[PDB]
Amino acid sequence: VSHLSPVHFYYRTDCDSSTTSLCSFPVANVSLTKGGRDRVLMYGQPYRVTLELELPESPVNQDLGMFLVTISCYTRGGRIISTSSRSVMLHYRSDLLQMLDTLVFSSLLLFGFAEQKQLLEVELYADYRENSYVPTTGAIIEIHSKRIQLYGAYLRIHAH
Amino acid sequence: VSHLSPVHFYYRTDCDSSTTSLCSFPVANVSLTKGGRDRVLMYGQPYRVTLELELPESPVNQDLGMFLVTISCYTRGGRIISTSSRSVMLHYRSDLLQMLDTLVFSSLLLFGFAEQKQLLEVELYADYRENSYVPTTGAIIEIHSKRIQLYGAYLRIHAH
Amino acid sequence: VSHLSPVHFYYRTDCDSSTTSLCSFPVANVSLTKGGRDRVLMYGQPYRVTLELELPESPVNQDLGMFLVTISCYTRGGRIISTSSRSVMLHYRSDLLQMLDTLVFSSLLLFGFAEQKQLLEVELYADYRENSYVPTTGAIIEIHSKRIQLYGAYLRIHAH
Amino acid sequence: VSHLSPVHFYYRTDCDSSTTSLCSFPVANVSLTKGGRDRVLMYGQPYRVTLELELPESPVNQDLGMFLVTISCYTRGGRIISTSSRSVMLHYRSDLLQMLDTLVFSSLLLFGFAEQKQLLEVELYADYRENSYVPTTGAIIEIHSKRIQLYGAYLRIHAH
Amino acid sequence: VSHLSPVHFYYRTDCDSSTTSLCSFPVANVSLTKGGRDRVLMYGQPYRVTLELELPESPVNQDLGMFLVTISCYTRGGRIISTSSRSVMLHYRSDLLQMLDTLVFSSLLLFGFAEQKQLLEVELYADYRENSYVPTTGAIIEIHSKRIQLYGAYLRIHAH
Amino acid sequence: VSHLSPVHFYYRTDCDSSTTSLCSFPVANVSLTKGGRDRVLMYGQPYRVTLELELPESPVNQDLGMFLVTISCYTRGGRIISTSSRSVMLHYRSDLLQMLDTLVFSSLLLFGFAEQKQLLEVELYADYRENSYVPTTGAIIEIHSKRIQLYGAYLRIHAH
Amino acid sequence: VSHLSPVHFYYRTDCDSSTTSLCSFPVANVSLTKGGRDRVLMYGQPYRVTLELELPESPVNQDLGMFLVTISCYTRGGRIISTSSRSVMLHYRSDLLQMLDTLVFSSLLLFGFAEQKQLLEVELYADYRENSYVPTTGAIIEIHSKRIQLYGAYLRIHAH
Amino acid sequence: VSHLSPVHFYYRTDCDSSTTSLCSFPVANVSLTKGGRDRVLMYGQPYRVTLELELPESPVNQDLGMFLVTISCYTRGGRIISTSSRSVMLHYRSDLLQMLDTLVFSSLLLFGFAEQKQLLEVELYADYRENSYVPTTGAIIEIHSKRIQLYGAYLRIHAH
Amino acid sequence: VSHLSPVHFYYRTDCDSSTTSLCSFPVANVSLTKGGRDRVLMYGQPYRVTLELELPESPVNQDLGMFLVTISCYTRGGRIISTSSRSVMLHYRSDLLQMLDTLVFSSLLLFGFAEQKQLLEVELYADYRENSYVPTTGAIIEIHSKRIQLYGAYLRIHAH
Amino acid sequence: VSHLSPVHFYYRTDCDSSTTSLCSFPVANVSLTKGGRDRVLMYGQPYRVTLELELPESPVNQDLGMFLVTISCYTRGGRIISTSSRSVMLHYRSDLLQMLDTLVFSSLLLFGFAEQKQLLEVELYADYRENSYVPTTGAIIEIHSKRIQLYGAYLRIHAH
Amino acid sequence: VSHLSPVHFYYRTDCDSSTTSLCSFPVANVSLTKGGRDRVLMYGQPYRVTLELELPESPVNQDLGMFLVTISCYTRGGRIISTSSRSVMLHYRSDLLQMLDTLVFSSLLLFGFAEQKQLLEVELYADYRENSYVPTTGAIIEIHSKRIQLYGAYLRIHAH
Ligand SMILES: *[C@@H]1O[C@H](CO)[C@@H](O[C@@H]2O[C@H](CO)[C@@H](O)[C@H](O)[C@H]2NC(C)=O)[C@H](O)[C@H]1NC(C)=O
Ligand SMILES: *[C@@H]1O[C@H](CO)[C@@H](O[C@@H]2O[C@H](CO)[C@@H](O)[C@H](O)[C@H]2NC(C)=O)[C@H](O)[C@H]1NC(C)=O
Ligand SMILES: *[C@@H]1O[C@H](CO)[C@@H](O[C@@H]2O[C@H](CO)[C@@H](O)[C@H](O)[C@H]2NC(C)=O)[C@H](O)[C@H]1NC(C)=O
Ligand SMILES: *[C@@H]1O[C@H](CO)[C@@H](O[C@@H]2O[C@H](CO)[C@@H](O)[C@H](O)[C@H]2NC(C)=O)[C@H](O)[C@H]1NC(C)=O
Ligand SMILES: *[C@@H]1O[C@H](CO)[C@@H](O[C@@H]2O[C@H](CO)[C@@H](O)[C@H](O)[C@H]2NC(C)=O)[C@H](O)[C@H]1NC(C)=O
Ligand SMILES: *[C@@H]1O[C@H](CO)[C@@H](O[C@@H]2O[C@H](CO)[C@@H](O)[C@H](O)[C@H]2NC(C)=O)[C@H](O)[C@H]1NC(C)=O
Ligand SMILES: *[C@@H]1O[C@H](CO)[C@@H](O[C@@H]2O[C@H](CO)[C@@H](O)[C@H](O)[C@H]2NC(C)=O)[C@H](O)[C@H]1NC(C)=O
Ligand SMILES: *[C@@H]1O[C@H](CO)[C@@H](O[C@@H]2O[C@H](CO)[C@@H](O)[C@H](O)[C@H]2NC(C)=O)[C@H](O)[C@H]1NC(C)=O
Ligand SMILES: *[C@@H]1O[C@H](CO)[C@@H](O[C@@H]2O[C@H](CO)[C@@H](O)[C@H](O)[C@H]2NC(C)=O)[C@H](O)[C@H]1NC(C)=O
Ligand SMILES: *[C@@H]1O[C@H](CO)[C@@H](O[C@@H]2O[C@H](CO)[C@@H](O)[C@H](O)[C@H]2NC(C)=O)[C@H](O)[C@H]1NC(C)=O
Repeated sequence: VSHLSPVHFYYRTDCDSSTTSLCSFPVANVSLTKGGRDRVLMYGQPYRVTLELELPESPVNQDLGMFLVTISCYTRGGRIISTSSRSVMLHYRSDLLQMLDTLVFSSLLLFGFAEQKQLLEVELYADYRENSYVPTTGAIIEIHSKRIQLYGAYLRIHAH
Repeated sequence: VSHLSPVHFYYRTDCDSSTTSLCSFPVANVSLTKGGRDRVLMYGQPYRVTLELELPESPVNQDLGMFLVTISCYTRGGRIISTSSRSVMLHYRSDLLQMLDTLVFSSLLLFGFAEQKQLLEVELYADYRENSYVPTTGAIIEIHSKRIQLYGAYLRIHAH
Repeated sequence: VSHLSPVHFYYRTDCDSSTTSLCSFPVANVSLTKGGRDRVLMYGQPYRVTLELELPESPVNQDLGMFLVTISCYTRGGRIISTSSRSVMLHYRSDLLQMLDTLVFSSLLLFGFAEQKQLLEVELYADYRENSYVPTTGAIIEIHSKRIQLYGAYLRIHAH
Repeated sequence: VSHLSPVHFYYRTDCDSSTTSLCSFPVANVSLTKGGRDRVLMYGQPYRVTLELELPESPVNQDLGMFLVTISCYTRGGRIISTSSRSVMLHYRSDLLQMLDTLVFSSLLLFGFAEQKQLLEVELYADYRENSYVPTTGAIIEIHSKRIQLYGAYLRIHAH
Repeated sequence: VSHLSPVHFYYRTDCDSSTTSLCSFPVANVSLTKGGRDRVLMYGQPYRVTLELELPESPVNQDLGMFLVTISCYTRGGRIISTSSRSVMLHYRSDLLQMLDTLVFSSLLLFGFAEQKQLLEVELYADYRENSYVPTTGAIIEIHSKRIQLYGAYLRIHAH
Repeated sequence: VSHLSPVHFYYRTDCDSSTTSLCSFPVANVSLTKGGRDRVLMYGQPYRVTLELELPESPVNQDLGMFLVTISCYTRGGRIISTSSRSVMLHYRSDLLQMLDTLVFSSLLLFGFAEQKQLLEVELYADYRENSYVPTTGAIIEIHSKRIQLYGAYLRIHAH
Repeated sequence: VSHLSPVHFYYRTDCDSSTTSLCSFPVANVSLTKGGRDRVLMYGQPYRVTLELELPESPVNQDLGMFLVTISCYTRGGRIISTSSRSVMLHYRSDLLQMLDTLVFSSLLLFGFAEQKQLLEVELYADYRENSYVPTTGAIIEIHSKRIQLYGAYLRIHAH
Repeated sequence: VSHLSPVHFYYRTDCDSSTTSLCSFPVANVSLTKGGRDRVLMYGQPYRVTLELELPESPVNQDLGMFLVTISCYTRGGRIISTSSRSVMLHYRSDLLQMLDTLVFSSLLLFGFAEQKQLLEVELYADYRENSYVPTTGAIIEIHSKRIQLYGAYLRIHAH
Repeated sequence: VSHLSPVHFYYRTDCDSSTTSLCSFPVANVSLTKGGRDRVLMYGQPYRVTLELELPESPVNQDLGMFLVTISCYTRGGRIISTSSRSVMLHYRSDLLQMLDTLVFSSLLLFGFAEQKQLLEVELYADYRENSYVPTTGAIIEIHSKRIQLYGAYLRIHAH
Repeated sequence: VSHLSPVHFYYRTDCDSSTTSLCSFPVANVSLTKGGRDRVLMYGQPYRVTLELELPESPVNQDLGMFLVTISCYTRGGRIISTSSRSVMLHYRSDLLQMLDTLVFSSLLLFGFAEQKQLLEVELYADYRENSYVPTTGAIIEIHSKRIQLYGAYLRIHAH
Repeated sequence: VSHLSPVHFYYRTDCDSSTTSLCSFPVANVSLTKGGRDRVLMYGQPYRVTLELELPESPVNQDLGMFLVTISCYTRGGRIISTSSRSVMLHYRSDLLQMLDTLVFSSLLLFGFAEQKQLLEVELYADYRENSYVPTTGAIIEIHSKRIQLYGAYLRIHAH
């Protein structure tokens, strides 16, 4: 099986008034290993995490070329065990094809069904292991772009 | 059951004349635990608060990418017991689809029925508890964007 | 029953020539408790005041995002007894829907019937009381925006 | 009955060449209590003055948001007895409705009948009295906007 | 009966080259009490002078909002006996109505009949008297706007 | 009878290169009292001079609002006997009416007949006399605008 | 009879590179009294010279408002006997009439016949005499505008 | 046979907020010679590596003219054995042909099939050898353009 | 008879890079009196030289208003015998007539026949003589405009 | 026979971020005389090398007027034996003809066949010889333009 | 007979990055008198060289007004024997005629036949001789414009 867990971002906005950009890089503590012993296995069949990220097709969202989502797993304390990084790219469409998309699919979009989202999927620990039997408590995921608009984020951990 | 309570914002505007933006971050004391003992339970079935927020599709409102709504529960005095934060995103639509929306639904919008609102819903204490039996008097909710246009706000506290 | 009373604004304009904005915040002494003893009751059924405010759909009027209307009740002298504040928002419409509004309703608007007004209503003492039996003489209502265009204002005090 | 009296404005224009604006605030001595004893009564049925003001729909006239017309009644010498103030607003119309107005009513406007005026009416001593039996000689009415275009002005004093 | 008399303006233009404006305020000595004793009567039926002024609808002429025409009557020497002042306003029309005016009335305007003039009429001594039996020789009429285009001017003195 | 006489202007152009304007005010000595005794009479029936001036409808010519044509009659030497001044105005037409004028009258204008001139006529010694029997030799006529385009000028002296 | 003589202009262009304008005023020695005694008569029937000048309707040529062509007759040496001056004006046409001119007359202009010239004619010694019997050798004609485009020039001397 | 291996880029973004460009050159450690002895052969049939690179037709992506992808093979430690370099060019199309491409292929692109990618292929060790029998552990591939948008990258090693 | 001779221009271009203009005035030694005694006659029937100049209707070529072509005949050494000067003007056409010219004559211009040239002809020694019997070797012709585009030039010497 | 050999360019890009241009001139070592004795002959039938260069019709590529491709043959060491240079020009087309090209050939271009390339061919050793019997190892070819977009390059050496 | 010989230009481009212009004047050594005695004759029938130059109709090519191609023949060493110079002009066409040219001839231009070239021909030694019997080795031809786009150049030497 494979249980997900929601990701909730935050960022400070201590600084002054901007135009549209944020003030810092959006980080997120995700949490895992809840009160029951149902977590990443001791030496299980190896894991394939994917950060199922969500994006709308804003014009602003469209401009940003690439942004790398990193990760770091912590164990007990401020104790990193493994890091990674994956660049990712918002999946491009032309302008004429967006006009034909919002004109052909005008029957679905005007009634709630399958709204204009473009949900990504970026795997970043293909064949993950948990060595030396120190338990992985959670992760600190972090995207490095001050100008990004995203609804929410899921984190699939998955077996094989 | 689940009773709501209205949220009334305020902000200072002590400063000089702006273009369209506000002068500070819109905060709000909500109030709870009224004269009858009908409040957040002692150790009840756990709570799921949602801040049902209201937004119109202004152009100005549309530009702002993300804004994080925070919360802080106070007990007796200036005594925080729990905080949180959720980023949230105004739900995007394209311009051609807005033209088709205000052209197809021209029979409903010109007669009061289901006007151009885009009411959000952002849960921020999924499975809330009230530990150590100090009573929660109310909350101080606060959105961190000086440029935001919103009608009103409800605060569902809800059981399971 | 429920008697209203008209509100007449004023503001100084001592300063130099502006473009369109005013010179100070529009305040207004409303007056109550006239020569007969027909005023806010001693311990009556509690009151629900609404400041029925009037606005035209100017472009200028449309730009302003939010503005908070405050209130302060005075008793005898410069003696405040209760204050409040409510932010309020001019009720948004798109531009294409305004073109369809002034095109579909061209039979009513060209003959005086139901002209292009957008009268607000903002309650600000839902369940008002008059405690310690000091009489409320009137109110000082005040909107905090130097750039606002409004015809007039009524003040419903209402029973239950 | 109710007799009116015409109002004739003046203002100095001592200053240099402007673009379109005036040089000072348009004041006007109106005059009353003529050679026969037909004036504001001693203790009559109380009065309701209205300053029936006249305005054309210039673009320039349209921009100005609000302007407060004041008043001051003088008795014998430079002796004020009563003052007031009323803000007033030029009654708004959209641009598309002005095009439909000057297109639908093209049969009346091209032959003199009911030309493009927008005559206001602003009451400013609803239930006026004349106390202590010092006679009111006239009034000094005054509008506080250097940029205003108006044909003429009548001053209804009216009984009940 | 009522005899008129033509008014001939002048102004200095001593100053340097302007764009379109004049150099000073257009004044005019009108003259009266010619070689026969046919002038303003000793104690006649009282007079109502009107300065029938002439204006074309030039764009430059159209911009100017208000201008006050004054007057001063002289007796024998530089001896004023009476002054006045009346603001006056060029009678407004919209642009679409000017297009319909020069399109509908294309049969009259292209053959000399009733050309595009907009002759004003501004009364400024309604019920004029000539007291103390010092004879009024003439008048010095004067309009206070450096940017005005006008053909000519008549001065009706009229009986009752 | 009434004999005319042509007027020939001149002006210096000593100064540097301009855009379109002239360098000084266009003056003109006209001449009269030729070798035969046929001139302004001794005490004749009084005269009415008109300076029949000629103007084309150039855009540059059209902008100029008013210009005053003066006059001065000289007798023997540099000896003025009488002066005057008349403001005058180029007779206005709109742009749409000029398009209809050059479109409707396209049969006359393309073959020489009645070309696009706008000849003025400005009387400036209505009931002229020649007192003290010093003979009037001629006149010095002069228009005060550095930016004016005119073909020629006739000077009617006329009897009654 | 009446013999003409061609006029050939020249001007220095010593100065630096301009945009379109010339460098000095175009002067021209014309020459007369050739090897046979056929010149301006001793006391002949008086002469009427006209400088038949030639102009194309270039836009640059069209802008220039007025320009005065002068003249000076020389006798033997640098010895002026008579001068004059005539202002002259390029004969105006509108733009719509130029479009109709080059559209209606498209059959003549595309085959050489009567090309787009606008030849002037300006008389400048109407009733010329040759007094004191000093012979007039020729003339120095001169137009005072640095920005003028002209093909050629004839000089009619003519009898009566 | 021929096994591929995925390439994952990274780059620092330590620097401040840019417009669209990156902060450094995108490098990538690829890895090879896994836990089984299936790697580049000792003296095998020689190899032909191709870096199958992926690009979308973004306007930003389209501007960049050429960019050289380099390579360096490392053995054991920071020990380069072989380098290369190949310039490469995004395969050009005109704008009218892109409009015809997204109009003709509108049936395939609106349903997921064969989306607007332009996957390159650039061979850079045509006839590769592994001399002196020091094993090649992996490669450090690197493209030298700070402004490039690319999804992913495969690295074919291939036999003959 | 009348023999021509080709003219070959030159000019230095020593100076730096310009936009379109040349660097000096285009001069040309033409040559005459070849090895046979066939040149300008001793006292022949007098000559009429014309410099048949060639011009294309380039926009740049079209702007230049006038340019004077001079001449100087040399005899033996640097020995001028006669000079002249003629201003000349490129023969004007309007823009609408150029569109009708290149549209009506589209059958001739697209096949080589009578291409868009505008060959001038400017006579500059009408009735030329060769006095004192010093032989004229050739001429130095010279046009004074740094911005001129011309193909070639012929020089007709012609008898009568 | 005639064997070709591929050319692989490189250039440094050490410098900072440009707009579109490169950082240095694109040079290339080509290599020849491989492990078998099949190279440029001792005294063979003479050679005709052509550098078959490849170019796309970018707008950017189109602007560059001329660029000279040079060459230098090296023998053993840094030892040049022969150099050359040929300017070359991208083969021009108009814009309307490019629109007709990508519209008429829309059946071939949308399916891979004969894509929008413009492959040049520039011979630069027509009748090449290899004198003094020092062997030519290869060549260093080099194009001198920092702003050029090219896919690849072949180098035909060819016999006769 | 008449043999030609190809001309190969070169120019330095040592200087920095330009926009489109070159860095120096394009010179070219042409070469003649090859290994067989077939060159310019001793005293042959005289020669007529033409430099058949090649030009495309770029917009850039079109702007340049005139450019002079020079020549210099060298004999043995740096020893000039004869020089010349001819200005030349790119043969003008209008823009509307270029649109009709690339529209009418769309059948020839889209298939390779007679592409958009405008090959010049400029003779520069009409009746060339080779005096004093020093042999002419070749020529150094040179065009003086830094902004010129040309494919190639032939040099006809021709007999009579
Ligand atoms: C993000 O990670 C965790 C989970 O939210 C938190 O870190 C805590 O750090 C202390 C440090 O001594 C340790 O007890 C644990 O690592 C965490 N606490 C608990 C109770 O698990 C914190 O929210 C964030 N940490 C950082 C470093 O940002
Ligand atoms: C928002 O929260 C409450 C409710 O409106 C108010 O805070 C009061 O703070 C005093 C401090 O001693 C305490 O008595 C209670 O916490 C509150 N008073 C009552 C009567 O409950 C106040 O309006 C706001 N407080 C802050 C800190 O902003
Ligand atoms: C607005 O409120 C009242 C009503 O118009 C006025 O205030 C007066 O203040 C004096 C101060 O001593 C007191 O007698 C009463 O409070 C008011 N007077 C009366 C007769 O009721 C005044 O107009 C305004 N006051 C302020 C403070 O702005
Ligand atoms: C406006 O009001 C009146 C009426 O026009 C005038 O004021 C006069 O002031 C003197 C001062 O002593 C008094 O006699 C009366 O108040 C007025 N005169 C008469 C004859 O009634 C004057 O025109 C204006 N006054 C001011 C102050 O502006
Ligand atoms: C314009 O007026 C006259 C006519 O052209 C000229 O003035 C002359 O002035 C002298 C001065 O003594 C007098 O003899 C006459 O007034 C005029 N001369 C003759 C012969 O009549 C002159 O052209 C101009 N005068 C001025 C002052 O501008
Ligand atoms: C223009 O006028 C004449 C004719 O072209 C020339 O002037 C000569 O001036 C000398 C001066 O002593 C006199 O002999 C004659 O007036 C003229 N010469 C002859 C032979 O007639 C000259 O070309 C020009 N003069 C000026 C002053 O510009
Ligand atoms: C990229 O290459 C390798 C593989 O990711 C890593 O380099 C390591 O460098 C150390 C240096 O002593 C050596 O042990 C090996 O070369 C590599 N380590 C292992 C375990 O193989 C590193 O990630 C990157 N190296 C550089 C220089 O960027
Ligand atoms: C233009 O004119 C001639 C012909 O091309 C040349 O001038 C030579 O000048 C010398 C000076 O002593 C004289 O022998 C002759 O006038 C000319 N030479 C011959 C052989 O005729 C020269 O090309 C040019 N001259 C100038 C002054 O520009
Ligand atoms: C380009 O040319 C060659 C071939 O790639 C290389 O030059 C080497 O230079 C050394 C110098 O002593 C000599 O051994 C040979 O000329 C070349 N080496 C071999 C093994 O042939 C080098 O790549 C480049 N050279 C230059 C000068 O850029
Ligand atoms: C252009 O002309 C020739 C041919 O290409 C070359 O000039 C050489 O100059 C030397 C100088 O002593 C002489 O031997 C000959 O004039 C030429 N050499 C040979 C072998 O003929 C050179 O290429 C160029 N010369 C100049 C001056 O640019």
